[PDB]
Amino acid sequence: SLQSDQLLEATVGQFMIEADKVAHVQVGNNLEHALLVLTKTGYTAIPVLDPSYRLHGLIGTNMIMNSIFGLERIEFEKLDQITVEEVMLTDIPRLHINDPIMKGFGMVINNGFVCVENDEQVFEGIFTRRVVLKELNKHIRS
Amino acid sequence: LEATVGQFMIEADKVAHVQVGNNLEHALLVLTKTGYTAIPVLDPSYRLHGLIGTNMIMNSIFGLERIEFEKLDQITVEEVMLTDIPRLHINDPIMKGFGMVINNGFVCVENDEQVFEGIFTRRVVLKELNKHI
Repeated sequence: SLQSDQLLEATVGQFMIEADKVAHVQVGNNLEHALLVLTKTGYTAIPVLDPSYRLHGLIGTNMIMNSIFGLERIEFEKLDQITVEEVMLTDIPRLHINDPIMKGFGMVINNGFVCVENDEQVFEGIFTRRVVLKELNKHIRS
Repeated sequence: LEATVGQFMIEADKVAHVQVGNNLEHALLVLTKTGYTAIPVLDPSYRLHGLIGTNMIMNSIFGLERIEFEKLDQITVEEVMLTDIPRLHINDPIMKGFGMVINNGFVCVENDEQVFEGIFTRRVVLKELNKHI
């Protein structure tokens, strides 16, 4: 939809995957629910929102397993005792729909995907390494 | 550009791996402690046999209203690992590796003996594409 000479002036929002196509979980859900959504959907991490649909963090299976790998056994009972808010990653920089695409491009170096929000922290979608690679590979060819 | 995969791959001795014959609980533990979502499975000859991944393991123990963690140390990685994986050579052009990491977090590099040499990752490609543009 965009030619090569338009790519570098686009915004993050024009290439993000929209929120209604991304499974998410809630800060108050337990880890078993998060693990089921991660396993069923097959994502490396999943957005964590509050009830107002606002973005709080990211949770992945490695975070969940780290909290239940116990001394002598896997303590699976803790999946029903710990909430995603206690385990999620919160130290991700925030990315906005109107931010220039290069800001997204730099952020996905260290982060597999970044959740995108608007100016009220409402979750709008995700910006991924694959999105960047898929679009860049199209334009390096041309 | 004119660069090769080998010039930017992460060398094999820097990459976490497990062995054929190891059980899924050990694989899951290595994946968890290292933060990887998939890691190579090697044999005693350092040859690449496949990739074992966190979602692969979880899906194999998705049981009746519960996750069957007790099965993990009784199932070996070779029963669950992905063997239909792309592979690169050290002299492959970087644009060839670029194309292969669109749909793969990383791609393993190996020589003609299938000896594992390293991995070519999305992160390294993006880090270099940052400077090219």
